[PDB]
Amino acid sequence: ETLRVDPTNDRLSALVEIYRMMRPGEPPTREAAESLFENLFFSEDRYDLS
Amino acid sequence: KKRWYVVQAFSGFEGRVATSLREHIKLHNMEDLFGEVMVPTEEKFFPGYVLVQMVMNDASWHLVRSVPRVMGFIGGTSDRPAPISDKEVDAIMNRLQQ
Amino acid sequence: VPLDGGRFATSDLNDLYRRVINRNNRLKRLLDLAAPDIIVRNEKRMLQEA
DNA sequence: GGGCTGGTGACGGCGAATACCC
DNA sequence: GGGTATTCGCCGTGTACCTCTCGCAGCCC
RNA sequence: CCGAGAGGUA
Repeated sequence: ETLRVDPTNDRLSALVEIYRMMRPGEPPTREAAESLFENLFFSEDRYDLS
Repeated sequence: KKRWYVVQAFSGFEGRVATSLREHIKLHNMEDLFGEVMVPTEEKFFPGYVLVQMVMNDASWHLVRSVPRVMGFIGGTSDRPAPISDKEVDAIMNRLQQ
Repeated sequence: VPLDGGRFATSDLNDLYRRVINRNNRLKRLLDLAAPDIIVRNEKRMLQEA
């Protein structure tokens, strides 16, 4: 049911929608979406469980 | 053809914003996508706005907003921000010349 | 109020009125010297928000 | 010497603003 | 083109009193 | 002699 509510279809559209829910109302770019989603959870700088 | 745009900075750090903007241009070497950077001055209007000769790609837009101490462009919308005008650029250059 | 240290920790109202008068004087000067209309739209937005 | 410049453990009620469905 | 349903923001949460500390940096004009 | 923040009495 979750995948039936999804409008997205590939990696790029998902990264665009996540970049759009983070910072509202601005043009996304594939480099900016990759950089944001790698700096949310997957970087030693901005994310750190102890 | 490169048209003009208005950038808002933290008012007071404007010369440092202009220098950092020129340096980010010569770092990310989009040299064919930037013409000048104006901060006009009388013996200082405009109080906190930086004029940029530019073109509009989303890469150059992210470049100017990734320059530090820059809030954003000032236009009708944030998708396609707004250039100003022909005669308005000519009058600003007129009073800068005068 | 004086705090007996050579300085005045001001009340919040004088800060607010000072912000409105700063922004209004800058808007009078920008309507004086024929600023481009995008900048006076931004300046009026700032005055409304102050 | 000094001017001025911009977090992420509260919960219920309630009414206004969408929403969807026919 | 309305009749019910779900979201979204606001409004609100006891009274007196006592003691203490601390209240805007930056900076190159 | 105003506001915060902390503590305490009933």
